[PDB]
Amino acid sequence: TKPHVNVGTIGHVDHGKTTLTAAITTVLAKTYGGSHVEYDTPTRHYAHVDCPGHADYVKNMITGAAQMDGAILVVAATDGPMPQTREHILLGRQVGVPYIIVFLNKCDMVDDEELLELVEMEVRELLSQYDFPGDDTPIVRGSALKALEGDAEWEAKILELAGFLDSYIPEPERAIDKPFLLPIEDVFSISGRGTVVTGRVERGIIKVGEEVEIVGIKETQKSTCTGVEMFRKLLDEGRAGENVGVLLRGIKREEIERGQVLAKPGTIKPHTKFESEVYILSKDEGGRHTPFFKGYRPQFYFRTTDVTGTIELPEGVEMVMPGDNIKMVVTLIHPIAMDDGLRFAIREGGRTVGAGVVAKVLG
Amino acid sequence: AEITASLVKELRERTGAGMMDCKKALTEANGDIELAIENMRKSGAIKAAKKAGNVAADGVIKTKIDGNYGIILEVNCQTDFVAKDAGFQAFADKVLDAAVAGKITDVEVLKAQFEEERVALVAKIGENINIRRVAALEGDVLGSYQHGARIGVLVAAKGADEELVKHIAMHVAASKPEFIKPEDVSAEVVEKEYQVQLDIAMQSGKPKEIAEKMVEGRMKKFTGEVSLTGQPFVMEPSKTVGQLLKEHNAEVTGFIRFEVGEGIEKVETDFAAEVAAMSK
Ligand SMILES: [Pb+2]
Ligand SMILES: [Pb+2]
Repeated sequence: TKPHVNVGTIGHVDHGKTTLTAAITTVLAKTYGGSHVEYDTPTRHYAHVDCPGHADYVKNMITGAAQMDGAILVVAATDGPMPQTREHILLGRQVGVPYIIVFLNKCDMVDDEELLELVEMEVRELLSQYDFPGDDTPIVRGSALKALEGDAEWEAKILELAGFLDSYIPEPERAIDKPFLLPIEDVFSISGRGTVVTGRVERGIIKVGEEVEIVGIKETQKSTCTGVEMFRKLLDEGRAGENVGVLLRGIKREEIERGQVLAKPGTIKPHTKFESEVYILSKDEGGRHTPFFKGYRPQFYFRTTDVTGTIELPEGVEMVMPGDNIKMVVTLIHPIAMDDGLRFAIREGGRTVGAGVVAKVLG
Repeated sequence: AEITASLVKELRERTGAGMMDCKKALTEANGDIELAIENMRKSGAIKAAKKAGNVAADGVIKTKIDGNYGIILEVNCQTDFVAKDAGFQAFADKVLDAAVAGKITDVEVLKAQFEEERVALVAKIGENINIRRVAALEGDVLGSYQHGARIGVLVAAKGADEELVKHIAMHVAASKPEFIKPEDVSAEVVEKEYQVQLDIAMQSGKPKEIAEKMVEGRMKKFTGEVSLTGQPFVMEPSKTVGQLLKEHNAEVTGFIRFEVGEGIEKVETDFAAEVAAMSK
């Protein structure tokens, strides 16, 4: 099945993002035949969003919009970077967009090669100021509107941009290829005193005979898979996306619980403290009616279970209103298995009142 | 003088003006940087004019206090990327400082004073920027609260320390009372609100005599909800702000709350649709 890549445009309001995106779809359809837009290269399927607002993007990443695998920074060469181009790139650093490609627009209106070079060098320097690899960044000199009008020269620069989407953004890793992890939902014992744990394989593959770690909540334990079960049917392996039972060697029912994960040994660790980006639902979205303050003590819902945590707000921040998004540092009352990028819900009394992403594990 | 890329670079590094704008200005100016800057100044008024009809619903609220005098200010732009920009911020701060120093409450006076700076700013940022409104609050004790850039509050008080005033400002930011005390709601407004609630109550089938007594109850709730002292204190909602003030032997004599883009309708965007429209 065709690799899927999430991309986004970012840049000044009239430097050409929309026009560029229309040009990408038009020229690819012309060349290869046939809210977000979609388009295909021969090797890749793309879903493409625009990033007109900082808070809006951050809130969308948190509430479920797929994270950009690569972004397209659109700068009109007629101007060069604007004062706020700094801020566009800084959003990129903030959300950790892995790659940024640049499309310099309206290059047809800059007849002077040395001035195009000045702009190009400015963009590389701004990128490197935020630890993007400015010197190695693909920069396309194009013209979106003229490509859209069918000018072959400028169409070719659209195909150059698409090739860089193909070449410069790595094929994203598929769940089935990641180290095996199963979020544990229920725990039973069969009669041959064999413990079974159930769940939907999040990623990778568990085969009979392989060692696993049980991670989160309690001291990590080690076991060996002695069987995989799918609706009473005995299987030889369980794969990402499948609902399975995993039978375990020796470990007893009382020693495992919901909220732990099964994992390939040495690949996921339990943590108690992390930095996160959080969105608190508004009243209309079904969330809290009133603000909370520094002593807010909610539950953080990771995969299959709730963990109570305390929070630290950013310097200068004393109050969080429904509808805000902010950074917070969380300290859970016991550890849970987690990596950077892990989504969680924030709950009170069992009701979801916010959403977040682990931005950096701390301890 | 020759219009080399390095001369364009020098002008651009000095001004932040767009590359081709700098090239054009220098060329007409025969390479004189100062005259080129004057050329861009005249051109910038027209660039700004072109943007002046763009909706600018983002930006900042700012507040500053000078003893018994405080200013609250809204300066708008189109996107929050610009709201965060250092140059935009320095502009908004500069306007704020001038309104405090001159005690300026007429937003048109502030506009005239800063129109040339605003235009040069718009000419380099490429968004409509607008000094939208300004107000002063005077008082014995003044405090403020900023809920990031989007909500600012001033509070005037009597007998309150720093912490109390700030917590009251925080409360106002969250709960947006429009009066200080429930008795401040005018007789005219209470009588109209009464007729509203009685009509509603009657058409739901409540007998008149019942509906009247229920609406009396609703009027107390109504004046309580729109007034600072009648509202539950956000930090301890089991007591009203009036009760909190009484406990500290303090009073509130004024407040102002501004929120970025209040009263400007939110334009919805449809990127996918706009991309499909372009393809034609
Ligand atoms: Pb009236
Ligand atoms: Pb009537």
